[PDB]
Amino acid sequence: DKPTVRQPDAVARSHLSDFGRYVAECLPKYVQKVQLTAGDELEVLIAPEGVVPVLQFLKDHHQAQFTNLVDIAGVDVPCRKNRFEVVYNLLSLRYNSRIRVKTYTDELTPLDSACEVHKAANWYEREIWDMYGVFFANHPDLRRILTDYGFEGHPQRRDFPLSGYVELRYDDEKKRVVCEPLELAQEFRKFDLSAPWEQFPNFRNANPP
Amino acid sequence: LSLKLINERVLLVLKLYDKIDPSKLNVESHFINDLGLDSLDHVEVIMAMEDEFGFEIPDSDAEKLLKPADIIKYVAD
Amino acid sequence: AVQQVRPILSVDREEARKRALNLYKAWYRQIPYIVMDYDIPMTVEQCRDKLREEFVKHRNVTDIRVIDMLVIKGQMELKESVEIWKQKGHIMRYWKESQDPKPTDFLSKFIQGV
Amino acid sequence: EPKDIVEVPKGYVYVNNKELSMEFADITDRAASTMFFGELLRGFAVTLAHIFKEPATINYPFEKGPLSPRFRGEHALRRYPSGEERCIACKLCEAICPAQAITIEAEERADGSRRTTRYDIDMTKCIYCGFCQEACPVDAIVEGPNFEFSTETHEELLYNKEKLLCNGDKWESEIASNLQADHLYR
Amino acid sequence: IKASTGLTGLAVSTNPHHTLSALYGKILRAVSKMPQDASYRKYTEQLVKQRADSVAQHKDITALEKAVGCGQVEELIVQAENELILARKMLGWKPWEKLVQAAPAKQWDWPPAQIMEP
Ligand code: SF4
Ligand code: SF4
Repeated sequence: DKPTVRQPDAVARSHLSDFGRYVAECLPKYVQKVQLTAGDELEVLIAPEGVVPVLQFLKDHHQAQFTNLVDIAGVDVPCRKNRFEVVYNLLSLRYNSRIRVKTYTDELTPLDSACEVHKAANWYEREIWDMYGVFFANHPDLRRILTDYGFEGHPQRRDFPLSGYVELRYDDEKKRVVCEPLELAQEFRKFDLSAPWEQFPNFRNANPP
Repeated sequence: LSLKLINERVLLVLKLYDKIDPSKLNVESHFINDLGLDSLDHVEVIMAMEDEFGFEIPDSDAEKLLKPADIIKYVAD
Repeated sequence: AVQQVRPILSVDREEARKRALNLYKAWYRQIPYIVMDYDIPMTVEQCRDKLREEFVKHRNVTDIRVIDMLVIKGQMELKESVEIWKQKGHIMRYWKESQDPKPTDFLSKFIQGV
Repeated sequence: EPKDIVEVPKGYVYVNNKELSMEFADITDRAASTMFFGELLRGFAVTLAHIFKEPATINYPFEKGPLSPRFRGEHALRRYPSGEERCIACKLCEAICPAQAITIEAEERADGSRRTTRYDIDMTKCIYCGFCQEACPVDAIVEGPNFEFSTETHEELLYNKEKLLCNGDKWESEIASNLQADHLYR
Repeated sequence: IKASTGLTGLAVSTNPHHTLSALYGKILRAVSKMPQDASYRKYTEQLVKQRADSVAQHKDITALEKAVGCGQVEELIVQAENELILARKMLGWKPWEKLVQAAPAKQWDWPPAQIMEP
């Protein structure tokens, strides 16, 4: 009797919930945790070494058959000792359900490659490599994708200024475009939009160490 | 065989090289410290030999060689 | 203060130099082609000189892993110059010829502002 | 019709299941089509025909339009029916402006009223999204309907309050019309 | 016989029962080598045997299709082959073992960067 508040698919929660335990007890050495986010999606938290085994397990085993690898979403979170987090969001056409696999890594240690598992990922690893610097081991060609040539630093990190360090112009002495130190006509005016009053009690003490 | 040709070519590299001391440039002159050449100098020097000999040398040769005589051994090779 | 951690490529400092010097070979060997291919002012000797200084840019790198990455960057930039994906602007970038070396001694800084 | 080639359930339509018959009348039809380009003739006659449809070009700038009352164009700072400035420097328009194209500095006029001193918009950063006017609590700033405001110099685009007020004065009648049309509806 | 599989590349395959039977046998042996206390094992036998037991009763390929569900035979054989590769890799992976790594504290905690009471 609350039309504003949606009601998730409960039976979908049932199936994903029992299936999630299936995955946890079938890959004990790798699956670190399996949780069911309230948005009805299913997350599978693994250790960095089991990346390929989990993906290979999923795409292949009958009960998973998660063939399509939608993307490799990269997340950066300083204050986590090995911060750079990765998300492999998969689909299963046979059973019509979605699953998310997640892992962590630092800015230094490399990471397994999904090129040998799903051909779809090839470009994505190139994208994260360009955007965060998360190396990928066994990746065929780790060329940068998006940033321009000779670009230093990986901008999607949160310790990187929004406007970058340098910017281009055109020279007449040299008939050519030159990169110069930054110089902004109007400095980007942040706004400090911080809540003084905790608007959410439910997440307060929940998920504590 | 051709030891004149190997020695002649080998000598002319360092003889006619920048960054080097002409005297003390013995065939038993260790590129690294005896000759005073940096490792990077050493890499470019062996390359100039790959220029003057057109020969594909392995990187393992780098440490297996020390002295112009050493590359003479690898050049008559 | 040691950590028992994964490798990337090189397992020992000497392998690191082996990889690092391999890159130095490709770059030294490439320079003449770029002088021809890229119609830019730079000449072979200057390009070679910069290549030396630009390795000297980081001499006191110590960690095996860090030096591995520096080489990974170089192998990339090598290929981008080997093939001509880059542009004359991009390649010259190493010289920074648009801006005059800014004043450095205290008075020149003081008399020219912060 | 020829039979299918894959049996289809509902909720789908296969667009190639139709079979290419081997009946003699069917092959000779296709053969004659290729030998005398019947299909080209059909398309040929279509374009001849479609000369005889009147072109839909508006004789701009004489003929022109149409737009709708909500069109988002030139910016304008309106004035009350007395002529007083509507803006009170509440600065929501800046706070919401996705492009951060708005800059405001307000003080007290000698009367003691809360009013702007500088009010600037950069229509080389504005996206004409209209979030500013949807946010303003007194309808001070509006996306006026003018859209032919084209300049030869980039500097000429950075409007300040004087320029914006002038546009409000110039376009006040039309803006009044639209708001009367949409206020109760927006 | 069905004219087409409705998919490009996926061709109509005869003797499906023989192929399915042969695939089921190999995967069963592949899991046979596994340790007896592996959840992956425990389930694959019952699933595969359920499939490999349904394979026989329905000589008609279409009848078998309905009985097994899960899609048509042409894809279904590919499903089996995938799992063959899985078992060979699975034996090589030893994933039945226990946790290789424990996540560092505050690794999987959201939201981040919030002080705590010890
Ligand atoms: S939202 Fe309206 S009243 Fe407030 S500062 Fe902007 S123009 Fe003025
Ligand atoms: S239309 Fe949008 S972008 Fe333009 S000034 Fe208004 S709020 Fe800013």
